[PDB]
Parts: sequence; C-alpha cells; structure tokens
Amino acid sequence: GVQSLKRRRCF
Amino acid sequence: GSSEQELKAIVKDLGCGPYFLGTYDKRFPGFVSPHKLACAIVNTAGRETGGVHWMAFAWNPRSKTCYLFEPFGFSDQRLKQVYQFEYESLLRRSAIASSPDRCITLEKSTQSVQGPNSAACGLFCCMFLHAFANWPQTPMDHNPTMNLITGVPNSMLNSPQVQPTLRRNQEQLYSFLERHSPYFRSHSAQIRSATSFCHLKNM
Repeated sequence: GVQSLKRRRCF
Repeated sequence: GSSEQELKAIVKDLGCGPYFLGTYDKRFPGFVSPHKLACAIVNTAGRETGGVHWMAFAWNPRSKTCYLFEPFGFSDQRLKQVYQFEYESLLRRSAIASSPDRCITLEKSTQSVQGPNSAACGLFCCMFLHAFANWPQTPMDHNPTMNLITGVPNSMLNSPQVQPTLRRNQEQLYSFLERHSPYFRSHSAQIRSATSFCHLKNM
C-alpha cells in the first residue's frame, strides 16, 4: 500500500 | 483518455455504493457526514477545463479521520504548484459540518503508486475506495486490497529504478478490477488502452 502522514486539524 | 463517468460504475461494482457521494471537480464542498462513512472522487481541475487528475477523499466520523489518496502522493505544495489544487477549504467545511469539535485527523498518502506517464489515476482511486469501504480504519495499507500494490517515495516518481514497481502496480490494479467489476470486464480492452502505463509519455 502507501505510507501516509497524519495531521490533527481544528477549525 | 483517462477515466470519465466510469468510476461511478466501477465504484458501484466494488460495493462502495452505500458510502459514495459521487465524482466532483475541484469545488467538492466536503463532507456533511457526522454519523456515516463517506467518500468521493475529486478532480484537481474545474469542470470548465475537462478534468486533469483524480483523487479520492474519504471520511470516517467514528475515528475522526479524513483520508486523502492522491495516487502520486504529492506534497500539498506540489499539488498547488503542479495542479493549482488546494483542499484546505473542503477540509475546513468538512470538519465544521461533520465533527462536533470542529476537528479531524487528515491522513494523506505520501507515496506514489502510479507511473508518471500513466493515465490510471481514476482507477487507482477506485481501488483505494474498495479498501476504504472494507477497512475504514486502515484503508492506506495493511489490508487485502492495498497489499496488492507498493508505494514508492514521491521524490523517486521519475526514477528508472522504480518504474517496474509502478508498472506492476498497474497490472495488479487491472487484474483487481477484472476480478471485482463486471463493468471493467465488459470494457476491459478499451479501459486498459485509455489508461495505459505509458499513455502520456512525451514524444
């Protein structure tokens, strides 16, 4: 598969 | 060629119907899905220009995760510079509408599965969405669908070293679709030709 980056985002 | 008005049929064949919002251009509003799994296929361009490149977005409200699967795994900056595409707006609208706390985890692919001359972007997106529909907590990897293909660092997209990996990914993609899509099977030769691995190679 693919590796992925994770980012917490709040709006 | 690429893929046009075909994803819908293929994505439906793949069992994504209960979660699939449709195909959109770059104006995709985002997700209003506080309780249900949802997904969409989204073009980098506006309908006005015809369509350039396909990506998949998926939303898991139980895990509070928005997935972006863009088959080359470009950085945000390269999406802006290569495709004039920005997903900040749709991400914001999604979190405002769907998350009680107005927050989410963005999880995006950082690797390429698609060859730089390939026109199979839309088909790769369909494959990812099968993975999402079946393994909504681990759609990117470590699941039976995405275990069939191997990402490479986006920095190496044009390296001769990795081209066979990306060609094999495309072979596995097509065979995957043969196994799971009556629509693909009945249009097999036409789709393979229009989406081929070296379809966009410069002459």
